[PDB]
Amino acid sequence: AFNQTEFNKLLLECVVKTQSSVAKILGIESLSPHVSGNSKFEYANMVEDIREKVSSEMERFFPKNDDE
Amino acid sequence: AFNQTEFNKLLLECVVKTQSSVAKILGIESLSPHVSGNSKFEYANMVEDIREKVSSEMERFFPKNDDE
Amino acid sequence: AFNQTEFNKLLLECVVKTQSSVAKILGIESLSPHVSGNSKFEYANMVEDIREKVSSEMERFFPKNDDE
Amino acid sequence: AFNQTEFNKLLLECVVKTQSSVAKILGIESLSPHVSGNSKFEYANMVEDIREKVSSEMERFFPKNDDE
Repeated sequence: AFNQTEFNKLLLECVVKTQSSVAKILGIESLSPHVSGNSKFEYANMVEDIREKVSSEMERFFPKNDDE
Repeated sequence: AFNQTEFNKLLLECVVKTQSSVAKILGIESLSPHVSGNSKFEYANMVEDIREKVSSEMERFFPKNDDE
Repeated sequence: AFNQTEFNKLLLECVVKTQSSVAKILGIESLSPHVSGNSKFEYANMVEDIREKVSSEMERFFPKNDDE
Repeated sequence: AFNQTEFNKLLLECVVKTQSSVAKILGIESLSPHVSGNSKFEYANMVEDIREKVSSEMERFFPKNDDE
């Protein structure tokens, strides 16, 4: 008897907790002295790149237009 | 013949292992000298912020009250 | 028409890639000078703790005994 | 009334955002001075190892040959 609900609860807790934690690790890493002056790892540049990636995948699976 | 059970096993192993690993990486990063004195990255502050985020998403999908 | 197969493919690629990457980040972070001599972040200690966590969750959902 | 669609949306946003963020954290960590000259953590070596892992799991669940 596979408990899909409990599996979903664990899955969600893990992925939400991981994303919230990784967002902080990304900010801390952006402040590291060995990437100062490296445009690729400037925090605003990273956030924009991540935003574009997430938005494009979301648009593939959950398009704003439900009748393309 | 898609093996949903084996897919679920891989998914769970990955997300649980990742979350357990990320929790440790977060602790190590909190101790980094370049974020000393930065309240945003103080470990207790980060943990509270993460806790609030996880709790709010869990309450959206798995509310304590099953008859709202 | 929700493409569950393509969604599953993206989900798996992401979680497997993330776990493989996080395993390396964990190793690099274990070598950081600010956690030298901190038993909590000694690599073998971290790996054992992670292993116990993953094993216990896997045993909850996919027990070795299929007739408890 | 469990909203599978909204759950899927949150799951996808989290895993895609996490993977995009972790890919950047991996690059920053590869540049860390304490792993200079350590072949295990050379960036190209890490990327190849990750690629092999992702490819093998993808081939297990979504084989290029649909009639083995």
